[PDB]
Amino acid sequence: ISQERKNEIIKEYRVHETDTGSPEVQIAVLTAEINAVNEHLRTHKKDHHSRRGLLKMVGRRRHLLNYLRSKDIQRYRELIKSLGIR
RNA sequence: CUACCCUUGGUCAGGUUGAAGUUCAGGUAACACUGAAUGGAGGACCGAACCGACUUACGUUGAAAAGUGAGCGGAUGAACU
RNA sequence: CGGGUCCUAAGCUGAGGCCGACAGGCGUAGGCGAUGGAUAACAGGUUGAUAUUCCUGUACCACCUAUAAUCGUUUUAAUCG
RNA sequence: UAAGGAACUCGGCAAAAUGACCCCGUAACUUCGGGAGAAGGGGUGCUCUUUAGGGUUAACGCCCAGAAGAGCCGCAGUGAAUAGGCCCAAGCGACUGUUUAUCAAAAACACAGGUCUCUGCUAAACCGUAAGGUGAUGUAUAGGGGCUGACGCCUGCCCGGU
RNA sequence: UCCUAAGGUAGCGAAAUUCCUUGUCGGGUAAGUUCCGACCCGCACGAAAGGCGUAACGAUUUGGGCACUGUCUCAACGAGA
RNA sequence: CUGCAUUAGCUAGUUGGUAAGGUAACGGCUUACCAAGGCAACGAUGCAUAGCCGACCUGAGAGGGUGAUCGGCCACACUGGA
RNA sequence: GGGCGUAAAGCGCGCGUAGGCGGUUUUUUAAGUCUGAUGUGAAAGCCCACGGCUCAACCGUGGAGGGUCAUUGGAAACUGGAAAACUUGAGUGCAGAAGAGGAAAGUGGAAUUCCAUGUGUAGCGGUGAAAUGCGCAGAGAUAUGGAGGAACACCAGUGGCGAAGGCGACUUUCUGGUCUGUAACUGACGCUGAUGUGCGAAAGCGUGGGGAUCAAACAGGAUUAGAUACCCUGGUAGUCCACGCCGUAAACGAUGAGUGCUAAGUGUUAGGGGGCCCCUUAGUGCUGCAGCUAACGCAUUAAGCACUCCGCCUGGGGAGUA
RNA sequence: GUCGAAGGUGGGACAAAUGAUUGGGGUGAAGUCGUAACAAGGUAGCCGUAUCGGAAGGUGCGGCUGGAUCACCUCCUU
RNA sequence: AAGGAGGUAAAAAUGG
Ligand SMILES: [Mg+2]
Ligand SMILES: [Mg+2]
Ligand SMILES: [Mg+2]
Ligand SMILES: [Mg+2]
Ligand SMILES: [Mg+2]
Ligand SMILES: [Mg+2]
Ligand SMILES: [Mg+2]
Ligand SMILES: [Mg+2]
Ligand SMILES: [Mg+2]
Ligand SMILES: [Mg+2]
Ligand SMILES: [Mg+2]
Ligand SMILES: [Mg+2]
Ligand SMILES: [Mg+2]
Ligand SMILES: [Mg+2]
Ligand SMILES: [Mg+2]
Ligand SMILES: [Mg+2]
Ligand SMILES: [Mg+2]
Ligand SMILES: [Mg+2]
Ligand SMILES: [Mg+2]
Ligand SMILES: [Mg+2]
Ligand SMILES: [Mg+2]
Ligand SMILES: [Mg+2]
Ligand SMILES: [Mg+2]
Ligand SMILES: [Mg+2]
Ligand SMILES: [Mg+2]
Ligand SMILES: [Mg+2]
Ligand SMILES: [Mg+2]
Ligand SMILES: [Mg+2]
Ligand SMILES: [Mg+2]
Ligand SMILES: [Mg+2]
Ligand SMILES: [Mg+2]
Ligand SMILES: [Mg+2]
Ligand SMILES: [Mg+2]
Ligand SMILES: [Mg+2]
Ligand SMILES: [Mg+2]
Ligand SMILES: [Mg+2]
Repeated sequence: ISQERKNEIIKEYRVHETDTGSPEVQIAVLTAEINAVNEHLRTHKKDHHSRRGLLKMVGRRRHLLNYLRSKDIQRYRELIKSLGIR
C-alpha cells in the first residue's frame, strides 16, 4: 500500500497518538497489505514468489492476533469485528 | 404397399432415480473443500397406451397368401403416428 | 357447424424468359395448394327416418334503407385511407 | 399328481419357480455414474384401547395419515387377479439405436471418437445433354470422399512393385 | 552364410483363427471331445480390412451353481374343442 | 504393569438423567422414558502374544532376560449353558 | 554412554498446526523440587552376623535392603501457575540503497533454416582418412527481398537477487523480499516444528497451438573380428507457448533451523559514522591461530565452545525389491 | 410366556496351508558372448528422466565434480 | 616468483 494509505490506517487504528507499534495498528496494516496482494494475485495467478510474502504476512498477523487475544479479549473481539477478518 | 425425404399436425397411464447450477452452514489469507437444502438433467430406471417381433405351442386344402395364444424388447426419443 | 365467395406452407403451375435433335426441361413475376392461421349461435323440444340445419326462447356477424342526439364543410381536418 | 428332482435333451426347449408394498441388509469390480431391486432376510388379516400429527373450516364436520399396546380367527392374511427368478464365469460388440415386410436381429449396419485425403468458393463432390440445382443462403473450427469404430495403453519394419 | 523392398516389434495365442487334436498340464464332475486357467512346435494371430485390455449395456454366443418343476424315471386322472 | 499405525477412527445400553425391578452390596446391573452423549494420536478400536507377583539369571552399574521347584493372588476341572 | 562434510546418517525447499523449549526484575502460590515423622512394602529369597548338622552345601535365628508408595509438617533458589514492570529478542514508524526476485503486455539487433529472383560453374559437405547425402533439372558461393521460430554477443565480475528450484536484450504496468541509520512506537508478542499445506531443474503425460535450431527413436555411410555406439549425412517425438498433470535429480556446501561466545591478515558488493586514513553494518571470497578431526581438512560464512527443537543412522548384499 | 447354550441358514471380514504355471533374487567349477567401470579406462564418470539395443550398456535433456588435460585470457592468496 | 578459482580455444584411425 502507499505510505499515505498506511498513514491513514495507522491514524485510524492507533491506540493513542504517536502509536505505530500497537498490535491493532500492525494487524490493520497487515490486513490492508494482504488484501492488496490478494487483488494482485487474482490477476497474476502464477506469481508464487509474491504469494509467499503474502503468506508470511498472514502468519505474522495470526501471531499478533494470538498475542492480542491472550492479553485482552475485548480488544481482540473489537479489532476483528472492526476489520472483518474472522 | 414400401424406403428416404419435405411441409404441417397429433400421441406417450402411473411410478422411480436425482446431473449441472444455486442457497445456507462450516472452512480458508483467499481459493480449493465438506455437509445440508434446493434444483430437475438423461438416446436414464420400472411399467400401461402405442411401436416392435426374441422363444415357443397352435395353425400349414389356415379364422389369416405371414396369423393366433403364452411369454418377449422399446416405451422423452436416432420415439411413434 | 366443415369447405368455397379469406390466408399462406411443402409441393404443383408458370406470362415473358433460359436451355434443349423433336418431344420437351428449367424458371421470374403471378397463381394454385391444408395437414396450420383467420372467422358471427346457444339451450330446450320434436320425427319412422334430419337437426348447433326444423320448431320454441333468447343472441350474435356483415351489409342495406329511413330517421338521427352530435361533429364537418375544400391548405381542409369531420370522415376514408 | 406319490417318491425322485434335469437322471430329459443338441440345449432345462416347454413348464415350474420369482413377482405387490414396507423394513433390515447388500460383494468383486468400476470410466466413481454405477454394479443394485445385487445377494440374503423380516413383516402383511381382523378387533379393541391409548395416542404425535397434516389439509380444509368460527366451530362442528369432512379428508389424509402415523405410533404403541392388548386381543381374535384360519392350513394359509399383497388369503382372488395383476406385478423381477437369482448367482459365478468366458467369447463378441463399448453403449441407446438399425436390418434381410414373408425361414437369419446377430458378433452384421449405425454410432460418438480417431485418422487420411480432396476442396480458396461459379469450392470440391453430386443430379442434369443443357439450362437449372443440391453442396449452402454454408466458406477450411467449413464441405465431400476412404478407412477405423466409446474409453484406456498403444499402433513396430519395408517406398523394390502398384 | 544365401536371399530380400524389408524380414513380424509390443501385445496376444489349440483362439469366432490350431489341421494334427478329445494337444498337454491344472480346475470343475462319480465320470467333462464342451467350459475355465496355464503352456506355446501360431498347419495358417498381430497392431486403425487396427493389437491388447475394458466398468456399464445385450430377447447375443458359451460353461457352471441355487431355486424349481410331468423335461425325465413313468406315467395316471380330471375339464373343455 | 506389552508388541504392532503395513491397525484411525470406536461406541447405540453406548454416555448421562428420571422411575421401577434386582443384588450382601453401589452401579446401565436390567427394563421403560428423555437427551445425544462417551472413548480416542496422553494411541481409542483392531490384531498378535501372555496367567500376575514375591522372586530367579546376568551385569560394576544403569539396564537386559526369565516367571521351574517354594509362598501369595487369579483363572480353569472333556466343551458350552444353568 | 555414540553419531550424521567425505565412513551408514540433514527431508529438494518454504509456509505453518499440535507438541518441546524459551529474555531481565518484583510480589505471591507450593504442582515439580528438597527435608522430618507415622503406616505399610507378608513369609521364604539375596546381602551381613550368629547358632546347629564332624565340615560344607543345607537348616535355623536376628539384622540390613527393596516404593516411581501413602498420610502429615516444614523451605522457596530453579522449573511450573497467578499479579505487576523493562527493552536488550521480535515487529512497527521515520529517512535511505541495490538488485538477471516474480507476473503480464510491447519493442529491437545479430545469427540459423526455408522460399523467390540476378550472377556463376562442377563441385559442395564431411572426416584420422572416407563414404552416405546434396549438385550439371544448375548445387555450393554471392546479392537482394520475403516467411517464421528460438536465444539474448559485449556488459559479465569468489558480482547481484531469491527459501530452494532458479533468474541475464530493452520498454511499460502489477507485485514479493532483503540491507543500512534513527530512536518516537508495542512490550517477549520468540525459536523449532510431527501431522498438514504449497513451491520445486530436466525428462515425461493430456488438450490446443507452434516448429527455426538442435535432436532420443529411426534410416543410410564409415570404423570394427563384430559396432544395435563413439564419428559423418539426414531425421520424428521433444526442444517453444497456454492450461492442467507428474513431484523426482550428485534437488550438493554431499554440511537442518535458531541463538550466543572464541586470535588475526587481505580483497570485493550495498550502505553508514569520524578525520587518502580510521571506525562501523550486512553480505560475498581468499589466507590462517586456538580448538576440532581417522585423516583429508574446517576454522566469526566452524566441521571450535555451548543451549533449544526437528529430520535421519546402526555391517555388505537381498532392496528402495515384495 | 420372557431370557437362553447348542444347532441351522446367509453374505461378508481376517488368517494359514496348498496350486498347473510364472517372476526376479542368492550361491556355485577352469562354461559361452562381449568389455561397461577403475588411468583422460581409450566416448570423463556419476545423478534424475525418456527411449532403444543379445548383454553389459548407447543415445537425448538438465544437473554434479566425487573429472584428467596442452595454449590462452579473468581475477584471489603468500 | 609460486599456488589456488572462472571461462575458453586447436588437435584426435584401431588393438594391445
Ligand atoms: Mg430409456
Ligand atoms: Mg422391422
Ligand atoms: Mg403377442
Ligand atoms: Mg432396457
Ligand atoms: Mg419400460
Ligand atoms: Mg411460355
Ligand atoms: Mg384444416
Ligand atoms: Mg339418425
Ligand atoms: Mg410329482
Ligand atoms: Mg410331492
Ligand atoms: Mg444329461
Ligand atoms: Mg441321455
Ligand atoms: Mg423357457
Ligand atoms: Mg451392440
Ligand atoms: Mg425374415
Ligand atoms: Mg426373426
Ligand atoms: Mg469395423
Ligand atoms: Mg500400420
Ligand atoms: Mg481345451
Ligand atoms: Mg486379423
Ligand atoms: Mg492395417
Ligand atoms: Mg474392431
Ligand atoms: Mg438394443
Ligand atoms: Mg497361554
Ligand atoms: Mg556393561
Ligand atoms: Mg555417505
Ligand atoms: Mg539440505
Ligand atoms: Mg520379606
Ligand atoms: Mg520440460
Ligand atoms: Mg546424429
Ligand atoms: Mg531424493
Ligand atoms: Mg542429500
Ligand atoms: Mg564478511
Ligand atoms: Mg571401457
Ligand atoms: Mg568410458
Ligand atoms: Mg541408438
